[PDB]
Amino acid sequence: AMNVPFWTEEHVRATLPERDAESHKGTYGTALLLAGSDDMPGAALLAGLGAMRSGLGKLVIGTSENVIPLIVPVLPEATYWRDGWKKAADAQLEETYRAIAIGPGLPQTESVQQAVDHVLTADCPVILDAGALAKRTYPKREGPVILTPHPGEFFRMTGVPVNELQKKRAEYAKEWAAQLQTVIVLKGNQTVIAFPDGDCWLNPTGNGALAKGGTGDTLTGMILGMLCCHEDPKHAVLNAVYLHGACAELWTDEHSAHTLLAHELSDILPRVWKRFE
Amino acid sequence: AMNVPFWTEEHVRATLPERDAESHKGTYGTALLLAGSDDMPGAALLAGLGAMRSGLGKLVIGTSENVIPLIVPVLPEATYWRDGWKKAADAQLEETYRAIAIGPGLPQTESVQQAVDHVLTADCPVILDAGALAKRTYPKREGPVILTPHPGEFFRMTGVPVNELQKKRAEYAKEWAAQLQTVIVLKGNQTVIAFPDGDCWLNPTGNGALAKGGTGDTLTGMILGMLCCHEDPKHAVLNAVYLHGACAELWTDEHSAHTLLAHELSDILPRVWKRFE
Amino acid sequence: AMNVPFWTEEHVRATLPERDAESHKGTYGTALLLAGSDDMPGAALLAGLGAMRSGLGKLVIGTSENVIPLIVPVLPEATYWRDGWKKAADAQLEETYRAIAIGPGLPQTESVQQAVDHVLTADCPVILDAGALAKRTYPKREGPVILTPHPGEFFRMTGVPVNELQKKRAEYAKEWAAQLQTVIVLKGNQTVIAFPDGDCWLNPTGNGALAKGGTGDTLTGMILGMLCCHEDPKHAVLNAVYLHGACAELWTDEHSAHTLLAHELSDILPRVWKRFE
Amino acid sequence: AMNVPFWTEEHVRATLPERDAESHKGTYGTALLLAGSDDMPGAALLAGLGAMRSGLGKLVIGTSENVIPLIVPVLPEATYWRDGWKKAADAQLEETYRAIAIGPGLPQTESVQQAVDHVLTADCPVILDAGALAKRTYPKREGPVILTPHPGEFFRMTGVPVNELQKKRAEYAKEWAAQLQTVIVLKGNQTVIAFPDGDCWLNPTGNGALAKGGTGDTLTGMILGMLCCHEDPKHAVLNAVYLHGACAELWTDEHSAHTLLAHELSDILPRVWKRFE
Ligand SMILES: [Mg+2]
Ligand SMILES: [Mg+2]
Ligand SMILES: [Mg+2]
Ligand SMILES: [Mg+2]
Repeated sequence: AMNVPFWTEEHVRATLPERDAESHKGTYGTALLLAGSDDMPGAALLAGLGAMRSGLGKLVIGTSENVIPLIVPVLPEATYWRDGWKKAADAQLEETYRAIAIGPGLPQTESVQQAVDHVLTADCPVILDAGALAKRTYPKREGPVILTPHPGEFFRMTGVPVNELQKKRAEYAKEWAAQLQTVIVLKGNQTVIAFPDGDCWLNPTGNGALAKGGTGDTLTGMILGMLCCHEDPKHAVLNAVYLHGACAELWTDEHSAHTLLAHELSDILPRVWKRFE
Repeated sequence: AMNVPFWTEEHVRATLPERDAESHKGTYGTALLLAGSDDMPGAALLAGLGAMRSGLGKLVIGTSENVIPLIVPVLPEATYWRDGWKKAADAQLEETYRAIAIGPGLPQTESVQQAVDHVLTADCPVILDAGALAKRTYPKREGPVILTPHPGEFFRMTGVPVNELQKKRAEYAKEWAAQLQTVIVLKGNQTVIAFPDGDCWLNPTGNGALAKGGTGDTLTGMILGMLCCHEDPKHAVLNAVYLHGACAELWTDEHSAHTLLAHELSDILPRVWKRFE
Repeated sequence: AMNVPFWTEEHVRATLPERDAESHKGTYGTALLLAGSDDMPGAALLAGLGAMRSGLGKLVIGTSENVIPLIVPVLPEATYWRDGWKKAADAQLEETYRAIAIGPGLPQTESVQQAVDHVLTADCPVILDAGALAKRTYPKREGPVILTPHPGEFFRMTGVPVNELQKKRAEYAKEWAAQLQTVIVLKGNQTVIAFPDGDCWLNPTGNGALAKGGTGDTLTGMILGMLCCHEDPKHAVLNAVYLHGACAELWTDEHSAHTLLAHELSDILPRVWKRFE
Repeated sequence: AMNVPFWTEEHVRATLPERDAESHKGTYGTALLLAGSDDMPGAALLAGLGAMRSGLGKLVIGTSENVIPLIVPVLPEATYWRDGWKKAADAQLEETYRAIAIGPGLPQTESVQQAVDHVLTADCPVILDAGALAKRTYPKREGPVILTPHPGEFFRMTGVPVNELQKKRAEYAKEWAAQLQTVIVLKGNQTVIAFPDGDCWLNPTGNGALAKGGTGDTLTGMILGMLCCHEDPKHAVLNAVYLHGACAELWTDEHSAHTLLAHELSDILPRVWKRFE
């Protein structure tokens, strides 16, 4: 009813970055991923793979010590900050990162919020997902804050019940992005990308193959990596959400939508991204 | 001699569910898999992969603590109930599941039967396989109980010797499904699917590539996932058994039947399922 | 100079077994693999994959406790006898196996020889490889003993120096198979398969892609599995050696011979075996 | 400005080795890889895969004890020297190796330099990378020393700031290869391969897909393996750098350059190498 525009293929093609011959990994930046706990380990692998697939230069995974050995054989290109998400509860980060994500596979605790508060004093874009999503406010800072809730997490954040939210998704997402002064990626069919400056878009890609555990962890990583290779973080978010959906669409050409596993979205992205170049 | 009908391709096509665009993982439900022990760990990975491939929304694996790290790198989309199958011996489940499977890679012990008794107080379909199969009776409850014995396990359950069973497979399977008031999937060439209401079918798919360790663990998971995406649990069982066999048939087109590994059935299912859509 | 015949494609085609529809995993038997130590773990994975790919019904891997978790994610279809190769030093096996292999990734110790002595009291074919190969004699027993030395191991076994061996490979292999009353698979280009009854063949397949660590561990497993699905153990050995080589030849059609990894031979076998059916 | 020639396809084709039918793994030699620490484990897997893909006969990985289990499931063909890189700080090597690499995933410490000093008393080519790169001099010895710095590591080695280095890359690389009497592979677009005898080449292959963590670890392993199968170590270095780049070029034919993971370069090398045969 607000006639929110779709972020279309033309917009993706016009905004995806080049990876020029005169580049080194420093050009594409170091991301930090604060994810994975002994109790929810897989989220770190999913987000890690998403991030490294998505154009960053280096990835540091601040996961629980016992999760590290589960990532290495699948993603030997990542490096680690041992118990990083826990350590971040106690002190500001000393290292400079191009972008930070926090939350996948983390519990919904006060200590995770202390880590969030410390990460927000860095000067870079920050993504909050999953256990890092809470009812709270955000400090004025350098760099966007990007929240990636599903409708239940949106309810947790705002008190808008899911059954009311789903009637006016873009209207609520826009209202709350403005109130919180954060980007809100409100997941679902026609995911809403609402910006604090009032810009808002709908995502046209994806299908029900995505309605399964782990696909949002993969998306968080994709956003994290795209923030490292796009100069404009708005375009990084929009392109990540778009390409994530497009990977599910490629899957369903020859595979049943009931059968996708989230990690495969990362495996598909190389060929899908090429098509938009 | 009872002229039991085959569950044919036409029946599969008519009964497989859609995965609509307006869906979220909640629509497709959360399964619980109680499987894998330090001594038989692989069954949990096989059943877990089968289940997540088969249309569920979320999977919780209640496996032994030491088995968790063996699953994560292969199936990072699963989450865990640490020592769940052991914990279930002591108390009713507090969480609501769309469907439950118990037994793959579990020992044939009294404690496993205590877990079975507790799981049966939930209101959902329950599958019993492998170490959860015993000579016993079943309480009247909400939701079907689905037993998946090979002939040796059927003997354990009923006292019908294997050499007598194999002469009259459907007759015995039907008699015992009625007596126990459980679904019985009696494995073998022309697997029998006998329902407590007296309906009975034969499975027409599969071949000797399936006669190797682990393929039944994969089937248990497939049934578990299909119970989450079919409204009619009878159709979930029949389609799982059918599609499982059809994956072996696709394998033998270009691969020797001596060489299949069970996990590959899960890897094949995406393309096989698409063909029946 | 002895004009030893090649075991040709025609012989392979004529002797490979069917996997009929009326089969269960019991038909194809349970193999035991005693392999892998904390210090040489990979051999157990290589031999395990080879064996399960090669037509057995079930595989029990008696490996060191710390090696088990390294196998599971890659070969979840195997089951385990925890510290089996060590336990076998102390007592006769209580379980019946269709075939047994011992040695890959095991140290060349007296305790490994005690395990060999205990395994030889079983009534089944037994393969000795790697650390199980020693200068020794063999008891009269039911079932063939199959030794799989490379030339250096042959020297260890017999005192024939490698430089003399390599001049008269089939003559030495035949002489020693007769003296020991064991099958000897003497590895190398034109691997020699010498039988204690004086039959002897050369293998015509393979290439230098096989001249890299691990390819013999894969072969041991292939022999183990083929012993489970062939009625004639002589044919199992000959076909395993043949098909192993044929997998390397398929690799070199589109890949450099310098670049093969042994586990890939197992991955290739499904398609190669189909061609000989 | 020095008109440094490219090491071209013609030069690669003319210098790559055969793998003849009359070969055994001994012909192709045993490499030692001293890499991977609890804090940087992935480098050992990347370099290990690179090395085993690159024509060696055997690989021993002297990595930290806790890293071993992370390598095995992916590279079961490798064997181990438990805590080898640490042990090498204390004593000369007792075993003979065809080639040695040290440094990927190792900290920049004095103990790593003690290991380097001990490895240099062996008579074989030695590669120093990553944490093994330091400001130092090198003893006259049998066998080349090959340093593989990125520009920041070159600065660490020489005191030439990166912004000055990048203006005159070949001039600085040549000057320092001569001064140190080491081979210097100075990474970047148009990687420089400078020899202590004053020969110098530019690498013409590669693209920005390589500007991501781990691709240099993969290169170190590729050089290590190629040193084992080339008689001329100069040609081994040049061909490794060339083929490494060529793998990235093959990737970008159908995949976005933003999306490559380093381990995939190893997976691509089999087909790329075949093309140059
Ligand atoms: Mg989520
Ligand atoms: Mg079973
Ligand atoms: Mg051997
Ligand atoms: Mg480096």
